Amino acid sequence: LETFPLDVLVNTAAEDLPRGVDPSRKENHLSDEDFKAVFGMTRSAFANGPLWKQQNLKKEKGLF
Repeated sequence: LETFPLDVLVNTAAEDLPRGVDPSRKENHLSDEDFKAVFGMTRSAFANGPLWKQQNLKKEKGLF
């Protein structure tokens, strides 16, 4: 998957978001390094928790 810097991904102007980002799964488009820095858990731990908690966390991070 295409990865992008955090500032690009937390840009909430939809028209600006690069085509290569799933707007509903922005966390998938952080590098592994940035995923750890932003969330502090494995991708699996995040993805396998309930969607509401995923969304709540992403709102805090600017990634919802």
